[PDB]
Parts: sequence; C-alpha cells; structure tokens
Amino acid sequence: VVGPQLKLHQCGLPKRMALELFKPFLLKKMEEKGIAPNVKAARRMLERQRDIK
Amino acid sequence: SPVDAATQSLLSEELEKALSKLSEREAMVLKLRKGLIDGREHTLEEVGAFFGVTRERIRQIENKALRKLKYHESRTRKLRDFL
Amino acid sequence: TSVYIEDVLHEFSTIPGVKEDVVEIILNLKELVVRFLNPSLQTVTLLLKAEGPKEVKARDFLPVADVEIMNPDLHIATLEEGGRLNMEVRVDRGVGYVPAEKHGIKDRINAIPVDAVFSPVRRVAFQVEDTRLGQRTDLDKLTLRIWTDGSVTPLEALNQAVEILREHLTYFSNPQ
Amino acid sequence: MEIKRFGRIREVIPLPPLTEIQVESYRRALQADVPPEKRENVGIQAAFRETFPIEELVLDFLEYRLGEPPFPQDECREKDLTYQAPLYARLQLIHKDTGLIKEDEVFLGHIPLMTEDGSFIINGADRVIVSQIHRSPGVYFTPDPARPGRYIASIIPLPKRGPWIDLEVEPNGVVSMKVNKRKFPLVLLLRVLGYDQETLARELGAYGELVQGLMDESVFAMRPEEALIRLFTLLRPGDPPKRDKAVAYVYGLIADPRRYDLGEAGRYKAEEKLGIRLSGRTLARFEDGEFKDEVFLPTLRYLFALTAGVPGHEVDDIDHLGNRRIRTVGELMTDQFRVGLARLARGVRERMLMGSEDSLTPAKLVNSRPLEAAIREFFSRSQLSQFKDETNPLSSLRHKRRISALGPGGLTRERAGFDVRDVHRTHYGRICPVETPEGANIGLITSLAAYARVDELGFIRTPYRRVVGGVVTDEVVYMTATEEDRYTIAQANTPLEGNRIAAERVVARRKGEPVIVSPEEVEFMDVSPKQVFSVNTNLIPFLEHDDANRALMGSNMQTQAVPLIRAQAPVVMTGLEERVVRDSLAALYAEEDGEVAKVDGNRIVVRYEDGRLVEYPLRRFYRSNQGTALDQRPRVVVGQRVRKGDLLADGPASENGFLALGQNVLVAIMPFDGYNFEDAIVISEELLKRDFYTSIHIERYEIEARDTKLGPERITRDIPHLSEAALRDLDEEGVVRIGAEVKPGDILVGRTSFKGESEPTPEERLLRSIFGEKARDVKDTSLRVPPGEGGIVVRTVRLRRGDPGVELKPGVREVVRVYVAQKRKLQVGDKLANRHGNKGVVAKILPVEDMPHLPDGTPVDVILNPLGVPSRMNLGQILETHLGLAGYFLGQRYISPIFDGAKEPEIKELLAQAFEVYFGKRKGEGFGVDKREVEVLRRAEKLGLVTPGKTPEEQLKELFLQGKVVLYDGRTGEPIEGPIVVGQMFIMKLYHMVEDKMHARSTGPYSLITQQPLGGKAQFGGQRFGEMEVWALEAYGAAHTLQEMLTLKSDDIEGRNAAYEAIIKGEDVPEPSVPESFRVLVKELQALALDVQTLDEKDNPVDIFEGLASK
RNA sequence: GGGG
DNA sequence: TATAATGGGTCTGATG
DNA sequence: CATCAGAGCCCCAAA
Repeated sequence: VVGPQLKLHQCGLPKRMALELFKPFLLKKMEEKGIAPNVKAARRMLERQRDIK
Repeated sequence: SPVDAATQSLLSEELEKALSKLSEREAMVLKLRKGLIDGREHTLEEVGAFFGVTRERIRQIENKALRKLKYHESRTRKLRDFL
Repeated sequence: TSVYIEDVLHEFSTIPGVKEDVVEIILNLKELVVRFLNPSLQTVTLLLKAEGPKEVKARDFLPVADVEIMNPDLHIATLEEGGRLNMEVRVDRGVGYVPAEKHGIKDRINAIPVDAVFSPVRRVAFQVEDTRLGQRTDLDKLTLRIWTDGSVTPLEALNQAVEILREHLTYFSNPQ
Repeated sequence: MEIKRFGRIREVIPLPPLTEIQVESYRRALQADVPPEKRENVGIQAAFRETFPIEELVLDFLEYRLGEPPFPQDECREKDLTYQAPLYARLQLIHKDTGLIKEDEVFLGHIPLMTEDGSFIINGADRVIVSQIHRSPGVYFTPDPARPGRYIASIIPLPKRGPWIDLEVEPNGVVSMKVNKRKFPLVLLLRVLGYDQETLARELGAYGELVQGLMDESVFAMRPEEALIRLFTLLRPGDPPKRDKAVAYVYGLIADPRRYDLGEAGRYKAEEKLGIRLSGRTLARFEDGEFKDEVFLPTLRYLFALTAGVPGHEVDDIDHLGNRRIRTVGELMTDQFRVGLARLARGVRERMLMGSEDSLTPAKLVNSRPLEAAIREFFSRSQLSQFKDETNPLSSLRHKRRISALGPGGLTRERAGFDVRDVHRTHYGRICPVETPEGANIGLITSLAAYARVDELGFIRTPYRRVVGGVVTDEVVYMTATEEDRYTIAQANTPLEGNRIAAERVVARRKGEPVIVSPEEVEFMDVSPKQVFSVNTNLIPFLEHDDANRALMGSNMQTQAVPLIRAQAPVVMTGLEERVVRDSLAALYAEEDGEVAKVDGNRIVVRYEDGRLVEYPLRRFYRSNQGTALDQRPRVVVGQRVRKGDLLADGPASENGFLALGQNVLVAIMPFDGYNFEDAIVISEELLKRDFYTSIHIERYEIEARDTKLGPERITRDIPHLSEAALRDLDEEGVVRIGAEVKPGDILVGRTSFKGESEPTPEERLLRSIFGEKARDVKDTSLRVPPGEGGIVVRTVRLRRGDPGVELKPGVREVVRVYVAQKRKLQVGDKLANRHGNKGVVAKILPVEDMPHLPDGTPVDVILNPLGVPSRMNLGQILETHLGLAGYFLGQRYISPIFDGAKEPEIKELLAQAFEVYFGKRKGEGFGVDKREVEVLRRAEKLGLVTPGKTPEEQLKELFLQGKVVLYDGRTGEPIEGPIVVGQMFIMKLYHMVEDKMHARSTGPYSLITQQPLGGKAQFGGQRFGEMEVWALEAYGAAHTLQEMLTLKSDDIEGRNAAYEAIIKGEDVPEPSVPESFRVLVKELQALALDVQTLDEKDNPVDIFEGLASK
C-alpha cells in the first residue's frame, strides 16, 4: 500500500509481521526488561493472541 | 527444530546447575535411577552394587537430593515453564 | 453497543418466525437514536418482548426512566404467527466511532458486540456569503447548518464544539 | 424506484438458458428420463452399442437403467460423498455353441449426476466440467510450407479414436501417405481396396502429371491380398505377414468402428467437403469378402484437383469456427465411459476362455472396477474437472460457460502458439473477444457468447434475423461459422422504420469483413449487440467507450466480487443483471400464482392457486468453495399476492432480483495527497460505519482421531499441562462451544496422542521427578487456530465410528469439523474494482471530517485518481459517473444497453434536471451563492469551462452539465481550486483481502530431504529466495547477507540452530557451516558412481561429513 | 486454475 | 505337483 | 538429415 508520508529510507511494517519476523529478538528483550521472566515463558505468552500484552 | 535444540540445550544447562548444589554421589544416584548414564532406570537394587548401600540408604540418598533440589526451586524458579 | 437475544448464540443466527436475520436486526438496531435526560447516566439496558403477527417498531421497547426513543417508528423486525422476539440492548454514551471489534461489550455470555456510531451529528455544512458594514466591503457572513439525530440538539452541539475548541486553544499556554 | 432505460434496438429472441451448454449436454448423454426402447444411439447408449457384443461364448447388451441417488444433494456435500446414481445393465450370455442363455442385471457402479444449475458434487465439493475446444474431425487441405506449390491432405478423427493420416505428394509425382510417423507410396494401399489401373484413369483421369504419375507398375502386379501382405510388413518390422494377422490389424486400424471413429460431425464435414455419402463413421469397411473403400479416393481426387485451378477446391482455415468444435460435458464424460467399458470388455474376454465354458452367468463374468475407476478418474483428476468457482452467483455462471483449448485431447501450454489464441473473424457472435485471461493462458481459455448455442455436432451457432428485400422478419436462424459466410449480414443498429430497413446505406459483413452495402443486398441482420460478447462483458455499462485491455479486467473481476451484506445492484446497468440472477439459481421464484402463507428467516410457504401448500426452505449461510457466505434472504411478507415467476428470496450478491456484486458509492475523481498514488484508493470512514463493503466469510477446520500402534487418539477435554483459561470455551467432550469467539492460539478441538520411545528422555525424567508430577502418557495435539485466523464458531460436526449411518476411512475413529465465521469490514489492503478495469488497494481510510465534501455538507465516499484514466483509456467509468451524478439527486437507476445506451445529450438532459434539485432547493432555503464557489468559478472561467458574463447559477449549471462540481477540502474549508468530477460509481470488493495474504515466519517446518523451509502460508512456510533474488544480493555485493540466506536462514542445520540460540541470548549470530542441501548433492552424486571431493589448497581431501560417512 |  | 495347453497389446538450435 | 535439450519470477487454494 502507498505510504506518501514515509521518508525515502522507510517502510510501513505491520506490527503482526514484525512480531514473528523478529521473534527471537523480542524474546531476549522481554527477558531483559522483565515482561516475562525467562525466554521460554515469553514464547508461551506470544502463542495465544489474547495473552499478548 | 531450532526452538527445540534451544530448549534442550537450556534444560541441560539449568540442570547441571543442580549437580553442583547437591554433591558428587547424590547427583549420581539420580543419574542411575532416572537413566542419565545408561538410558535405562536402575532400581535401588542394582544401584546398591555401585556404592555398597542397600535399598533404603539409596532411598534417603535419592530423597535427600530431590527434597534439596525442591528447595532450590521456588528460589530460582527456572524449571517451572520447562514442560 | 451490545445485544442479547433469547436462544441466540452469535450474530450469524436466525430466529423462527422473524423475517429478518440477526445481522439485519443488529443493523436495524444500530440506527436507534436514544436520548438521555439525566446527564450523569452513562449506561442503560432497553428491554423488548413481542409475539404473534406484530411488526415490531422502536416503540415496543419497555419505557425506561430518563430515556426517550427519538425515532419510535423505526422498523425492527417482521414477525409472523408463532414468531417470538425478546432481547436486551445495551445503549452507551460515548464519542466518535468504536467498532465492535474494539469494545467487545458483553452483558451476558451470548451477548453480541455491536458497532457504535456515538456522534449525534448527522450532517454539517456552512455557507460563507458576501456582506458589508456599508463602510467596508468583502466581509463574510457565516451560516453554520447543523443537522442532528435529536439526542443532542444542533445548538448544544455548536456550544460543545466551541467549548472543545476554546479548551484546545488553552493548551498553547505553558511553553517549554 | 424509477428505472429509466435507454436504447432503440428491439431484441426479439432473448438469451437462451445460460447453463444449457452443461445441462443439455449431460441430459442428452445419459437419457435417464427416456424409456430405453425410445433411446437414440448417442452418449451412454452409443458407448454400450460400441463395446458390445463381446466375441470370445457371446455376451450381449440389452439396455441400461439409472437408479435414484443414494443421498440428496445436501447430504452429499455434508458427508463428503459423490452425488451419483446406480448404473445397471441387463446382459445375456448366449452360448454360440449350444444356445444356452443366462440373463441377469449387473451392477456397474455409480455415475455422478449433474445438479439443477449444471454443476457436480464430487466428494462433497462442487465441481464444473469446462467445455473443451478442439480441431473438428474431417478432411483438411493445408498448404505445404516447405514446398509452396504442393499441398497436404489430412484426415483427422475424434481424439484417441483413430490416427492422423497425411497424404504428402513427395518430390517425385506419385502421392505418399504418412501414418503413425511411417511413410510409403499410397499406391500400395489403393491396390488393397481392389483398385485396377483402369479405375484410376477412369475415375481420376485429367492430370497426366498426377493421374498417371501415381500409377506405378511394380505395385499393380499383385492381387488385393498380395499387396495387403506387402504393406503389413512395411509397418510392423517383426510380425509375420499372416493373412489373418494383417486383416486383423489393418481392419482395426482403419475400418473398425471400435478403434477408429470419425465423429458424427466428422462424417458430415467429410461428406460435404468431398460431395459424397459416407456409410459409416470410418475410412473403410469389410464387405462381402474384402475391403471396400469410402474416403481414400474422394480425398485423393480432391487433393489432385487442387494442384490445378479447379473450382470448389480451396484450402481450409483450421482456426475457422466451422472447423473447430466444442466438446461439452456429455461428450467429455462419455469418452471416459467408453474407455472404462473397453477395459471391462478386456476382462470379460479373459474370463470367457478360462473358467468353465458353460458354468458362467453374466454376474460373475463382469467386474465393474475398470469402469468405476475411469469414471471416478475423469471427475477427480481431469484437467477439465475444476473446483467450482462460486465466489458469487456470477462466478459459477461464468465458470460453466467457459471454453478451454487445453487438457486431454487438446493442446498444452508449451504446445500452443499464436494461431490458436488469436480472435478469429468467426468468433463474432460465438466466442466473446474480451473474456480471456491475462498471461500465459491468453486466448486458450474463453467464454461462450451470450446468444450462442452449441449444436448436436458441437459447432457454435449464433442467431441472425432474416432480411427479405428490405423487410426484417422476426424469424431467427442460428448459423455455423460456415453457413454465416454465405450471406451479407447487416449490423444490429441499422435504422428501422418498423420492420423496414430505413437507411440508404447499411453497415454489413461479408465473410467477417466490413462492407458498406445497400438494403437491397441485405440477407440477414444481427439480433443484438449482446450476441457478440460474453456474459460478464455484457455487464459493463458504456462498454463502447472502453479500451479492450481494460474491459477484459472488468469482465474477470466481476467473477471475484465478494458478496456483501448490504450489496446493491449498480445505478447504471446494462439489462442483464436480472437474467443472471435468474439463471444462476441463487434466488428463489414462484412456480405458479398464489398467495404467500408464512415467511421466516429459515423458510417461506406459498399457498398456490392449486390448493397445494409448498414450502421452500432457504439456503441459510452456507460456506462456498471459496468461503464466501451463500445466503438466501426472504423478499415477501405474510399474505402477499405473488404471480408466476415472482421473486420470493434474494440470493447472495442479489438485490430484489438484480445482480449486486458491490456497492454504489459517491466518488470524487481527484489526486489526494499521495494516498491516491499509482492506483491506490482512498475511502471515507463512513463506509465502515454503515457496514458498506462488509462481507461474511466462513472457514472450516477439520480434525481426525485415528487408531495408532501406540494407542488411540482421543477427542477429550483433559489436555495435559494446561490451564482452565485455555479450555474455557470447550464443551464436555472437548469441542469449542457454538458461539464462542476464537482467536489465534485458541483450542478448537482437544486431542491427545501417546508418545513413542520418546518416552521421556532422562533429563526430562529427572525434571519431572523433581517437580512432583510424573510424565504423562499422552501429549497435547489439539486443533488450534492458525496465525491470522479467527472468528465466531457457528457449527460443529462430529462423525464417529460406531454411530449410525457413518463409516470412516480405515483406521480413523472420529472426525470433527468446526466452522468459524468472521464478519469482514473493509480495511487497508483490501482490493476494490469497478466494471471498467479500474482496480486498486485501499491505501488510506480518512475520518469523515477529512473527506472532500460538497457545499451542502455531503462528504464523498471514494477518492479515485485521474491519472488512472488517460493511459488505460477506459472512459466508460467517466460516463458511468456522470449519469451516476444525475441519479443521485433525481433518485434514479438507469438501464443503458451496451452499444445502444444513453448518449451524451441524453445524459446532459438528466444532469440539468438534477441541477435543479441540487441548487434549486438552496436558493429558496435562504442561501445564495458561496464566496468560495465564486472563487472557483473565477478559475473555471480561466479554464474555458464556463461562459464569461453569466450569473453564478448559469455558470454552476454549466459545470454540472460537464459533471464537475464545487468541492471543499474538509481539512481547510477552502475549495479545491478547480471543479472536480463527482458522481456515483459501482465498485466491488474483490476476493483478494490482506487478511488472507499477510504472512510472516521466524522459524518453522523444514522439508524432509533438503532441510529447507516448507513453502506456503498454510504450512507456515518461508519465502522463496530464488535465483533472481540471489543475483540481486550479488549485484549489491552483499556477501554476508547472501551467505546468511544460503545457510543460517535455511538449511545450515548446525548454524541455523546456533543462530537462534545466539539471538535469544543476545550474542551476535555465529559464522555458518555447510548447508545440508549440499551434502544431499554430494550423496546424490555418489549414488551416480561419481566421486565428489572437497579439497584444501594442498589438494588434501576435506571431510564435510565430520567423520560420520567413513569407516 | 487465480494474483502481481 | 500330471487331460492339454508353446511369439504382446510446438519450436528452435546445436551436433554426428 | 536424426536426436537431444532448452523453453521468466514469486505467491495463493486445491489435493
């Protein structure tokens, strides 16, 4: 879809796609902040669309 | 898969965190009983022929390990999600 | 904002004796204009029950204190002999457009979230015509044309709009 | 409301039953509603009368009968069964030695039945048998390309019922014959018929170059049997010329109406072209003792006389629609029926000479299997058996009238060139010149013209009216492309004063080519402009103003219109939007006159005048093949006086009986800040508020619980290692409750399965014994919602082994199906389109306050971009908008016939009347003209749009007559500097929605041998980084990004596992190892005896197997 | 068999 | 394990 | 003049 408001170096990426595509990165960051206690629990959180905060 | 190889290599890591806090012979009766060494579960009978003990010091040797490891849980709370 | 119909589990259902489907009944309901008299009353819940060869209109809703159905002749559902309707619509005060996916308002278990067009303004237009204070020319005569549903009258809207506006100009006060 | 209709062409005969090409072909193929004695020798009957009798003991066929279907149509769709009928055949075993006759009726299996709308239900899935087009059987003369002067004769029979025979006249002056890729003097074959050198000069005689160049003396010096044994050796190196092995092979090859078959059409064609009478559909026969000829000399006589300049001799155009014919569903199926009947006859002869030559009934002598198979095969694996396109009623109607040149017996994608895909001048009136795919299939798949009908021989016919002198008759005449070529045919809109041709000069055709001729010389007139195009193309208003390349896209996208809940027929129609709903059988009408008794969302009841109370139940919310919701809503109320053929219920994409593929939105043609860029579309948030472009979609999820050598799977609710929050919407058995909102990850059906020698590995046993619990026997295998799916559960279906009337495939215990519905609103990414080829993806949804609005406060709905018009050259949408503008204020819908619709003057008249309603109310309502309307008029004046020196009223009307209006920006209140074209347009939401296409993967399933990721969204696949994408990274010199594509992110099992562990740990990815797909390459070369070696710089072998492959 |  | 049974069912370009 | 090897990419739902 056209994004006239984008800078030349930019694109619009659906947050749903970005989650799966960066999933490993997202797990490590979640553990480092505290949004979950260990990486394997964080993956359980993203598995049901409702459990996602 | 990568996720499985990941968790299987993180379960062994967070488990040999328990071979320490226990000891050397405690953290070995568990290896024979649960089959970490041979693959088969050796009863407190066969195990008696590797330390000399009979089928009731092995039980306390085992239950001292598990009960101690059970207190190392709820303080590290690592192994819960590992299902 | 929500609908429960007796012996109806989801929006894609059908009722014996009722010509309309539920998708249409919820569509007919969405056009209901409900005015509140008490200002501090946020939510209510209108009750309806009918049967036989009735052509249920918005009148048949059981009268609630401090609420008025502004369009009583609004067709709701055709019912033939044997057809029985019985529902509970939730009506909420709010702002703008909140799609059913966003609010998911459920009173009971089999409640069906409905799309909410909160805004009571149906159409707005304004005319700018040429005028004169006989001395000066090319002055403007502004004529605002507010249509509304009746829950809030065109004047109330105009005041609220001016108020939202002045309330916004105040934000330009403490700079940093 | 008022429906003004234009057009001055009086259409006599109306369109034929639009599905008859299917319905009639199959009813004629089967003849189940015809008493056996009265059956004609065609289709199923003709097959039996070709396979029988069976000559060992002589078995014979008497009659067949078709039984009633085991289950009703709905029950076949419901149970994944084939809607079919039992086929029996009364046979009698006549012992040609005693005379013993044992008779019996044998069960030959089931034949699939065609439903009322001309489709099929194969395994509970609706399917359509696409008609095939192929070269007609007959004799064809085509010029040699290597040798300009000589020609080639060809004798083509029906597909796989005879060999192609060519009669090239070699550089030598006697005529050769090329059959089965061999070649040999035709002189020898001619001797076998019994021809004597006198009958060659006597019958032929006139071309001493050829009549006498053909007669050779070494060949004539031998009897008909002496030559029959010479040629049997010239064609089978190895078989010994026996005089009962030669007459068996040649008769079967050329004279046997069982291996060779010129069709019924092939007969006529060959008779006419040569001016003879063919006794049988075959080139020769065996009568009285020897071979009597039928076709070989007529053909030779013609071919010779067309190496002179002799009259009537003319080459054939093999692309002429008089030489190509359609193979309808009946003929396509009957051909597979004749094949699965010749195999059953093979197994009959094998059982007839081993067993007990006297102890044989017909019952244990006939094994149905080879016939059940061939039939089952045509309907499940044929290229012409297609999953039905029932996106909307028009999808299926178009699918069934489609014509394909590919498939079994036709061409192949790579086997086809330019000549076959061209529009032939004879397509006119028969094959639509617009409807056809863009892309590889261009010209190979087409559509039957609207008034076109396939005849008994298989040729397409189109109607023409008879002109006699100058009077046009109501007499209609259907013609083939060969008949047509004999007449000067006038055009449909030739001026007519009553029944007389009013014009001095009329526009006609003579063999397709355009000629200006006088009314004296006119013989036939076109019946209508509708008879030249398809059904989809005939649905495009103002078609005459559109470029063909864009009219094609508008034709095809109508097939993709998703049915909407508030669907409505267009403001501008062509006058087919009713016959299409009627013939698609999606709506429901009155059988006779009467009054309506009851009306409900589920059923209608009609007290007919006959006293009989009929009850029509209504398809309510049924999932289609493409998942759109087919749904019939009632359109009459209790006690309504209904006449015959009156509408009782709208089908999907139907509004009061008119085809409703989309919505009538208020559109404004103007650039809009870039959100309009390169075909994207901008829409008002008001469309979502009134649920415009909202459609229901149903997805079906299915799960099996089967028996295993490890245990039984179980549909339980007792799933291990879970919480009650996850199981909250599951019932007692473990199936999600009807009416629950399911999202991705949610359990739909609980299922458990036992594990193997994966019986918890010690490090797991040690973990469980630590946590108190004990490893469970079974594991969670429940059916979950996939990423990006969801909705409301609307039906669950349980089928178990043991319950009455159900039996699953071997080993399967229970099968559960959960149907989930989702009400889909429009959203950014969804594709829209009009009937003219303008298509685009919604790029932006603006709140109503940003929409460009009219001066009286009315905001527009859609903002198309004018840049999409000039290059595309589809102006029909521009006229559609102008006439849509008038209809907006007059409150009218128009019927504007194709090539015979509203013309610009007429449109302007309506717009002027409409200007009174748009501006007339204003100037009495207490409002004059606006200041900014004047400013715009000042710029319109500079643009040559308005007349200088007129009042603002006269000037706004001048802009209104051009369709332009004053438009205010909603963000500023300032006017758009120029007057903008605004009006109502019919736009469809297409089946291509972002919810279907958005997909992303971190890691997932890998493929068995390559260890590369699976493909496809359904498999949770990876994207293909093909050859060209690798070239892209090479051209960038992005070496490491590419290496990661070829290892870590694909099949480097070591590196790809190590990469993931580094990213969850926060370490930079590791350096990759060897891709497993290269090891597969090395090992597959070793399998070919080739030794591949990976070496270092000292030419010492390097092991890429890490010692796992050596001993 | 559709999409680009 | 023993009547006798004996022969099947396109389209072009490069290279020998 | 015969035989063999080529004949665009990615994506979907189906099977």
